[PDB]
Amino acid sequence: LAHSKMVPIPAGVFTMGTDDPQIKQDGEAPARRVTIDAFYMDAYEVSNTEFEKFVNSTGYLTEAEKFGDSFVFEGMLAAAPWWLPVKGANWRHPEGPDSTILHRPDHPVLHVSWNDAVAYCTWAGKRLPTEAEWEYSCRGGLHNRLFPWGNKLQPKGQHYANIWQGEFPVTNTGEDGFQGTAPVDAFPPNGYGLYNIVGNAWEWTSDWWTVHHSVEETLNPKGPPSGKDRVKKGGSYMCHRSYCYRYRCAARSQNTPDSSASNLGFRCAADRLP
Ligand SMILES: *[C@@H]1O[C@H](CO)[C@@H](O[C@@H]2O[C@H](CO)[C@@H](O)[C@H](O)[C@H]2NC(C)=O)[C@H](O)[C@H]1NC(C)=O
Ligand SMILES: [Ca+2]
Ligand SMILES: [Ca+2]
Repeated sequence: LAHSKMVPIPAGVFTMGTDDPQIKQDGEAPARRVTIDAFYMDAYEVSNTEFEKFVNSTGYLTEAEKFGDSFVFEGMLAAAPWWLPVKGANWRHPEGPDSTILHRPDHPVLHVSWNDAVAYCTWAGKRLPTEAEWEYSCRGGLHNRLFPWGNKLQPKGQHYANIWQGEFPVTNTGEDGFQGTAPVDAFPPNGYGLYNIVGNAWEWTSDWWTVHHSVEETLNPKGPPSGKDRVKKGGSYMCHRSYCYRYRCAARSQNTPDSSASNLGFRCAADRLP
């Protein structure tokens, strides 16, 4: 296993957002041309094993552990009725105090806040990616496609990401092989070498959230200078076309930086190799 390995994301210009927004309220539009300097991106979401190395080294107590609760999806035992604040849910206990990560060491770490993610990435000699870096990386060298791999959800009849199949939120058929999370190295990589950049766990980025974007061309944009929520990208194992079509690279959502949930993790980026 090399679950902290990074890949080189090449310098380029790309179209961020879309002029065919699917969730207009989220500021998916307008499409805008963005230039990104070469940098490195983690191939994988940060796993439980990798986060444990951080905690072993630093003693870091996550925000969920200090608050004493975190959000858990009802189906696997609030923003929606299916999100419950569960006492004692945290990265080591993803569904509550009598769940464990011992059988899922290579799954993405969950119940990590934006602050927890920044602590980890900086400890590792890295940083969070910006939303633009994240989206560029997600798109994997393709232009104006829905998904990292193109426009078909199941190219060649194959599952390419861990999302929901069935009737959400009542029945997840596990058709794609995973009801909850999958190992961080599951499913094919995209054109840049990245795994589970859509689906599996949501991923924090460094940007403050806004829905107001200009069509002006930008270089290495960092998002707005202020805000209340940070941007998360990529969707999770919970997403479905019928409710929550958020497993597209252009999709975007937010949470307060001290938030945590059982479908939200992260990966790191770096200017140079650590
Ligand atoms: C985090 O630290 C724990 C505690 O030291 C590690 O677990 C121990 O590892 C030693 C050395 O391999 C084993 O002999 C013990 O059986 C383990 N003890 C316990 C309490 O589990 C753990 O391996 C470290 N985690 C990572 C990812 O490096
Ligand atoms: Ca699934
Ligand atoms: Ca993901």
